[PDB]
Amino acid sequence: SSLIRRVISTAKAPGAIGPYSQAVLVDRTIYISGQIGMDPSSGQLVSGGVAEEAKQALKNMGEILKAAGCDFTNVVKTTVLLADINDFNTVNEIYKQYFKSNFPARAAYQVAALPKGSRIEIEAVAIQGPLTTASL
Amino acid sequence: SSLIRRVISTAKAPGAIGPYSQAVLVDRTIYISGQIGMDPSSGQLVSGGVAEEAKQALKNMGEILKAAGCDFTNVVKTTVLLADINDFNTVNEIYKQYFKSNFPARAAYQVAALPKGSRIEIEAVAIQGPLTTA
Amino acid sequence: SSLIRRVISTAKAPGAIGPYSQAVLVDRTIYISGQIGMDPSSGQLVSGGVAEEAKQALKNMGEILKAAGCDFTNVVKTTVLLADINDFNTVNEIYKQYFKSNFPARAAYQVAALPKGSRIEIEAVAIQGPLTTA
Repeated sequence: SSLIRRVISTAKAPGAIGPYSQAVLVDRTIYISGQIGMDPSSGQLVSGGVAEEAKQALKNMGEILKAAGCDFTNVVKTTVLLADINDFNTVNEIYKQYFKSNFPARAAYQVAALPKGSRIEIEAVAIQGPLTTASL
Repeated sequence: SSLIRRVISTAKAPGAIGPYSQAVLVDRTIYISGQIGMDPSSGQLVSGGVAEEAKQALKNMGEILKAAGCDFTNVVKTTVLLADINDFNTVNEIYKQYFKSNFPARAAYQVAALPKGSRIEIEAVAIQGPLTTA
Repeated sequence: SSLIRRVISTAKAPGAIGPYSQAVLVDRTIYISGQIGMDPSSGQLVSGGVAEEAKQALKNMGEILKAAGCDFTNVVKTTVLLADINDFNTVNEIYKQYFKSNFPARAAYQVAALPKGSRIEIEAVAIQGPLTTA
C-alpha cells in the first residue's frame, strides 16, 4: 500500500538553499518548483530581463525533468507568472522552443513581485512515462 | 505500465490564444487551463464586467469538462484569480450557480493583471468518474 | 474503476466562509485549500501581522492534514502567496518549524491582495501515505 516519494535534486539546476526541493516525484506525478532565470553556477539571475530569464528558467526546468527520467513532452500543466502581462508575446515565443507541440494546460497572470525581482517564474506538473492516447 | 494522456479540445470553448491546450487528461486527473470570459464564437471577452465574465468563464470550463466526460461535480480544486479582491461577493454568487455541493478545495486572491485585461481567470483540477462520495 | 472522493472537514481549522471545502481527497491525492491566519473559534484573523498569520495558517493546514490521516511529511507541493515579498525571510523561518526534510516542491510570490486583508495564504497538495523512498 505504500507509494514512493522521492525528492529530485540535480546540480545542473540551481540548488534549493531552503526548505524546498527542486521537484518531488510521487507515483509517476512530478510536482516541479517554480523556476526563475537563475544561473545554476553563479546563483544569480541572468542579465537581460524577461527573454534571457525565460530561456534560463526553461533550461532549469528541463534539467529537473531530465533528472526524473522525463523531458518537456511529459509536462501536463504549467503556471507562468509574469512581472508584466505585456511580456506574453516574447515569453510565448521562447516557451514554444521547449514546449514544441501538444502543449500543457496552462494558467497565466501577472503578479505583484517575484523572488529576486525576476520577470518570470514557471511551475509545472509532469507525469513519468510511458504515456499513450489509447484507451488500451 | 502505460498511462493514458490525452489533450481535450472542444470548439464549444475558445481556441487557444497562445501555446496551451484547454485541458489535459492523464490517468483520470484532468488539468484544466485558466478560463477567462471569452466568447467561443467571437474570441473576445464578453461585455459587462466581472459578473458576465465569470459566467462565461464558467460556461467555458463547463464545455471543457463535458468534452472530458465530466461535469462540475468532478472538480476537486479550483484557483480563482481576481483583478479586484472586492469582487469576491459577486464572484461567489456566480460560482455557486455552477458548483453546488461537495465544493472543490479552493485558492483565491487578487493578481496584478490577467490575459486580455480580463477581470477573472479560473483554473481547475477535476477527476474523471465514476466517483463516489463518502 | 470507481474512486471515492472525500471532503475533509474539521472544526480544528476555520470553517469555509465561501463555496469551498477545506480539502478534498481523491485516490490518495489531497488538494488543500489556501489557508490564512484565521482562528477557528473566532473566525477572525489573528492579530500581530504576517509572522502571527503564517504560524496560524500553517497550524490550520496541520489540522486539515491530521483530519485526513496525514502530517506535514505528506505534503509534496505548496504555494506561498505573500502580500509583501519582503516578508519572505520571516515566513521561511516559520515554514521551517513545520517542514523538516524531504521538502515539498514550492512556488512563492507576492500577489496584489488576499482575502480579508490577510498578509499570507498557503495552499498545498499532499499524498496519503505510507510514502517511502524504496
